[PDB]
Amino acid sequence: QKSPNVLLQNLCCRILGRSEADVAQQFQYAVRVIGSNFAPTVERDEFLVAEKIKKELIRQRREADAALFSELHRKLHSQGVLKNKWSILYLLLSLSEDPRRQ
Amino acid sequence: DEEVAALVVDNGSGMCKAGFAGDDAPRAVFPSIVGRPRKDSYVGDEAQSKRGILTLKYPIEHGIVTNWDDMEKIWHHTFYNELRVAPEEHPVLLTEAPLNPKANREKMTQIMFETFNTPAMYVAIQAVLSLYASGRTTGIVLDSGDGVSHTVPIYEGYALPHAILRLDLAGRDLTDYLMKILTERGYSFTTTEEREIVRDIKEKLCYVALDFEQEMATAASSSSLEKSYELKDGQVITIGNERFRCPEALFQPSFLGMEACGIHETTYNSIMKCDVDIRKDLYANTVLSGGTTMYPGIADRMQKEITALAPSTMKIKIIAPPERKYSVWIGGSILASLSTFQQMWISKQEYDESGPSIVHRKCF
Amino acid sequence: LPARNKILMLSFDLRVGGLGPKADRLEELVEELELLEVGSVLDLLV
Amino acid sequence: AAAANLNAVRETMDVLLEISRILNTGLDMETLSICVRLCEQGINPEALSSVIKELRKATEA
Amino acid sequence: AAANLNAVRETMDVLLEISRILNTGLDMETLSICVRLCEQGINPEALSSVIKELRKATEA
Repeated sequence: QKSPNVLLQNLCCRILGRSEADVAQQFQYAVRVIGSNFAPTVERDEFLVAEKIKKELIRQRREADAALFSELHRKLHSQGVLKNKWSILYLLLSLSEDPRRQ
Repeated sequence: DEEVAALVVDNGSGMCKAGFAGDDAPRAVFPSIVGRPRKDSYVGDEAQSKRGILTLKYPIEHGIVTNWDDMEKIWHHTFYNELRVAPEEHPVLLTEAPLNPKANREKMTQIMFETFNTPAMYVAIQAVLSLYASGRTTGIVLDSGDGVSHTVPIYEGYALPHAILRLDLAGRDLTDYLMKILTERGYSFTTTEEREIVRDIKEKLCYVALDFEQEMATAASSSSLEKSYELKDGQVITIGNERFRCPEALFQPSFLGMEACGIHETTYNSIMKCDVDIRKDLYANTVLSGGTTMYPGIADRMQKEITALAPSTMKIKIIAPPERKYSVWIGGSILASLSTFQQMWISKQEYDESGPSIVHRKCF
Repeated sequence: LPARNKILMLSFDLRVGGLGPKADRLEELVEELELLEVGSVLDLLV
Repeated sequence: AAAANLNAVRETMDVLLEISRILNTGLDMETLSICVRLCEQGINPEALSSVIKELRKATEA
Repeated sequence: AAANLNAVRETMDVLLEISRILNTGLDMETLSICVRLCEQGINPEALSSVIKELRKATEA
């Protein structure tokens, strides 16, 4: 399953809680958009992403986590993620939500 | 053929089919009868031509051999007269009917290793070979020859004999009932010459429809299918209704005095004795076989009835070979062709050291 | 996997290569067709 | 309309030819004609693939 | 090889911890596919949109 396309089928089939071949009509959605863009046009720098999540985290009445995140941000830096640190974590942000609706 | 030429021999009820493997069809087709004084001994054509003042013997009448001596003589006149070959220098793969007796195979193996002393041989089911020719190792093949019939299920290739459907109806009763109906209507279809004429008419001019009611009303209202034949001898009788009732006897048996299940109903009972995981697959890759598949349009009616019979879940997908006449022969041509299949046939050394009954173990 | 799934998976690759609507045209051709033949074609990539 | 059905089946076969050219599988109209006529109700495709590949490996001689 | 299994389980656990701090909603296995995909240079803005749009489609 290492090859990129194969993964999405599995990603799609669990996100969309249905059967293996049944979801293809919607599955087709991703094939076009993901294909549209592969080689990112924004340069590499984790610090900006890190600085973003503290700010986002701080204006929401949750400020200890402005450093809890920092402590975690170095824990991963200790182990090996092959320089995809900016790409993962960034993803986790853009899918964000303050627990209160506000 | 990098190795020496191989051989195939199917001893059928109405004729024997021999040939070399890989060929288009059985290289030779001869009759299954020997001629003795009633020339002293002959085979095939000479005996039937001189059958006026001589005796004929049937080595295979209803799929079950009548005499062992006649069997060896038929094989020897196929190897020596039909093809003009030396059996001691040729490997041949022989056929079998549904669930043959073990002792018959023992006698046949002793004959093939003793009377011929060839290098190697093999003997297995016939419809399984025909399915091996239909490219689909899984399916049900309904083979009715000249003296025996069976709907053979095959799942993963090794047939399930518990679901093998045995039917004692063949072309003999076909020609007989056709002659009976023709003489009842008023024609002259009783005699031996009349028997051959009625069999030829059933082979060529007879008809096969989808149902009995529609074709019956059509023939009762007018005589479209009624076609005229004036042979070289000058005899001229044309009946549209009789040609339409000749094939229907497979679905309406009480037309010819039969108390057994219908062909489509035979396959239905066969699927009924079949397993679940293989049920739809068999209903999906079933093939047509048996020389009686020479009826045009009959396969369409069989498939229609098969679609009506089972549930809606699966379908009917029936292989209707226009090579069905030699359907058995073609089968062997495929099997013996394969190089790995070369390991399947059993040799003379093991048959001599451990007897012929080892053919039960080696020829599975 | 069913026939429709093993076509799109192939289609994605071409787009990474740079072949574009030549890969959507493929999506519409398949769609227009709507048998197991494509499955044979699939096995025969080249 | 049998001639109209003939143009329609020629159209389906033309659609399959165009796809066969896009994938670049090396099949020709008459060879595609034999292969479609075979698998229509006959052999399973995953086996026909290796059969065509073996036939093309043999003609290398 | 046992040390390799402990390395991955340690880091996936740390990544799950951040995911709950941002309150993103991804469970462990969807996070597993997501990092495995983004690991090969995927433009992560494109993936984020795809995940948002299917989560909104599955609402019926």
